Parts: sequence; C-alpha cells; structure tokens
Amino acid sequence: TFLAYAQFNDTEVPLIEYSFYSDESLQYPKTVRIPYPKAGAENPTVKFFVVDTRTLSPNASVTSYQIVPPASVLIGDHYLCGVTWVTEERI
Amino acid sequence: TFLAYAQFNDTEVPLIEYSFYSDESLQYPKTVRIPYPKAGAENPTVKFFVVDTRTLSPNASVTSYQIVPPASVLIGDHYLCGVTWVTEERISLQWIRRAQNYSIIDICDYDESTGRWISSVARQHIEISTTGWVGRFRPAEPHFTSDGNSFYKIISNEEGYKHICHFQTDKSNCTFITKGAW
Ligand SMILES: *[C@@H]1O[C@H](CO)[C@@H](O[C@@H]2O[C@H](CO)[C@@H](O)[C@H](O)[C@H]2NC(C)=O)[C@H](O)[C@H]1NC(C)=O
Ligand SMILES: *[C@@H]1O[C@H](CO)[C@@H](O)[C@H](O)[C@H]1NC(C)=O
Ligand SMILES: *[C@@H]1O[C@H](CO)[C@@H](O)[C@H](O)[C@H]1NC(C)=O
Ligand SMILES: *[C@@H]1O[C@H](CO)[C@@H](O)[C@H](O)[C@H]1NC(C)=O
Ligand SMILES: *[C@@H]1O[C@H](CO)[C@@H](O)[C@H](O)[C@H]1NC(C)=O
Repeated sequence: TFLAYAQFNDTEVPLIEYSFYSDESLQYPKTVRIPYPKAGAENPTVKFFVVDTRTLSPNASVTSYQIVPPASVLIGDHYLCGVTWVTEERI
Repeated sequence: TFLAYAQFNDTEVPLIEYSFYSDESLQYPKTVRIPYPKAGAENPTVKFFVVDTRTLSPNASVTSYQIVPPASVLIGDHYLCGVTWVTEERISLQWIRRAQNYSIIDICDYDESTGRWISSVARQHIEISTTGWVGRFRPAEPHFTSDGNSFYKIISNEEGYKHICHFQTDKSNCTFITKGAW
C-alpha cells in the first residue's frame, strides 16, 4: 500500500576531492568530488516520507506524509538509523 | 470533502498596456499591464483539479487529481466553461472548443480505490451549433436531480428556440419538456 523513503540533503557537507587518472588514454586526470563529512563537520540532514501508492496516476499528485523525529532527537543533529514496517498501518 | 479549482496560465498571452495617472500628486504615470488575448492571439490555458481536503495537514502533500477535457476538445485550444457538483462523488464539467460551436459535458465519477475522477463516453453529452455559437453567451448549465442520474438543460429546439431538455446522465438522447415560439 505504502512506499516509505528517506531523502538526504548534502548541501552543506564539505567535499573530499581527489584525482582519478582513468585509462592511460585520458590526457587530463579527473577530480572526483564526494560530499563527505569529516569529524566535526557539517552533516547531511534527512527527511522521512511515506507515500500512499494507491493514488499514483499520471494526472494525480503524489499523496505523501512526512514523519518527523521525536522532539528529543529533533532538537539537534541526528540520524535516521532504522526503518521497520510492522503492519500495513504501523511503521 | 473535495475542493475543485481551476488554474489559469497566461504565460504566452500578450499584455495590453496603458497609462494610469492616479492622484495629481503622482509625478510619473504608472503603466498598467494585463495579459489580454485579442482576436486570434495566444490564449490562456486551463487545468482543472479536484483536491481531497481530508488529507490536508502541514506535514502532508496535497492530494489532487487533474481532470482533462474529453479527447474531442483536448485536441486543440479550449475553455473550461462550467463546473457543477452533482453528488459528493460525481462532478459535471462543461468544456468548449475555442471556436465555441462545440461543447461537451463530461460527468466524472470518483473512484474510491485510486482517488481518480473517471470519465466515460456514456456520460458525455455534446452540444453543437452549425449556424452559430453554443448557448446565449456560453452553453446553458445542467441542473441535476438529487441522485444525479439525470439532468435538465436548456438547448436549442429543432426550430431554433431554447427549451428545457431532459437528459439521462448515461444516455445521449434527451427529451424536450417545453416547446414553442418563445
Ligand atoms: C504555464 O505555461 C507555460 C507554457 O506557456 C509553461 O512553460 C513551459 O514550462 C516547461 C516546463 O518547465 C518548459 O519546458 C517550457 O519550455 C516552458 N515553455 C515556455 C514557453 O516557457 C509553464 O510551465 C506553465 N506553468 C504552470 C505552473 O503550469
Ligand atoms: C537542502 O538543505 C539546504 C540547507 O542546507 C536547503 O537550503 C535546501 O532547501 C534543502 N533542499 C531540499 C530539497 O530539501
Ligand atoms: C492525463 O492528462 C493528459 C493531458 O495532460 C491526457 O492526455 C491523458 O488522457 C490523461 N490521463 C487520463 C487517463 O485521464
Ligand atoms: C508535523 O511537523 C512538525 C514540525 O515542526 C511537528 O512539530 C509535528 O509534530 C508534526 N506533526 C505530527 C504531530 O506528526
Ligand atoms: C466551428 O467553427 C469553425 C470555424 O472556426 C469551423 O471550422 C467548424 O467547421 C465549425 N463547426 C461546426 C459544427 O459548425
């Protein structure tokens, strides 16, 4: 019935950058860039959504609900570390 | 339960512009700009949506469904000209081609399992004019029975006179209930 998913936002996470040389034919090395938070750095933020797939249709909007963490976690930086479907109506 | 609304898009409609002088204290006149389609110009486009208000919540997206006109109208420029709620699960939409000599009523039913509003050829009613335009200024509106199984609507007689015709929601032929040179 439902499709739950997480969205990660790495906008403020610093980028680690390093050269990748590739095949010998590549004249100029490329630079790989990855949002990677080192100790104490700005972290990705996360949002969790539950989509009701019963209404998905070409001319319908997506019915979705955002589930936010409890106040004791919402307070500061946090991570979503687990998801378990219990029944069709409980997550 | 539902809130239906139309969205008008005037992106490509040219603007009429004219000066507005305002109070004598205004040192420089203002230029008013309005998207206004003159004869033959690009027209606004329309989208019709039905919103299910039951799910409205700050942390929820909006649940809505766009109902498009029937194929014979969707085919070219058109206008939405009428919206009539029949029951909580049936809505009547009246569309008209830009030429305005061909209109169609599309009666859509809410499908509880998917939230879609479904149309069917059996529930569509066409009104055309070979000698002019449809209706007086626009096609007349349908007046449904409590159950929504039929409706009454003013249309032109075989004699050219506007009279009340009785339609079955799922049948194409109607029966005139009034007649005469008036
Ligand atoms: C309003 O209508 C205009 C078209 O007149 C839409 O603009 C187009 O948008 C798509 C998707 O963003 C682009 O690929 C096209 O290039 C745009 N065309 C032009 C001429 O701008 C616009 O998206 C519509 N707006 C809404 C909210 O429906
Ligand atoms: C991602 O986070 C940035 C702030 O760091 C914010 O400006 C932006 O809107 C977010 N993007 C989305 C889609 O949530
Ligand atoms: C969805 O809308 C498009 C026009 O935007 C139309 O071609 C299509 O038939 C619609 N889908 C259905 C099945 O109603
Ligand atoms: C909706 O999101 C807000 C975010 O501030 C949160 O406070 C609220 O608890 C959420 N709704 C509920 C109770 O699920
Ligand atoms: C409606 O008017 C257009 C002219 O814009 C014409 O092409 C078409 O044949 C007319 N249709 C009818 C039913 O008279």
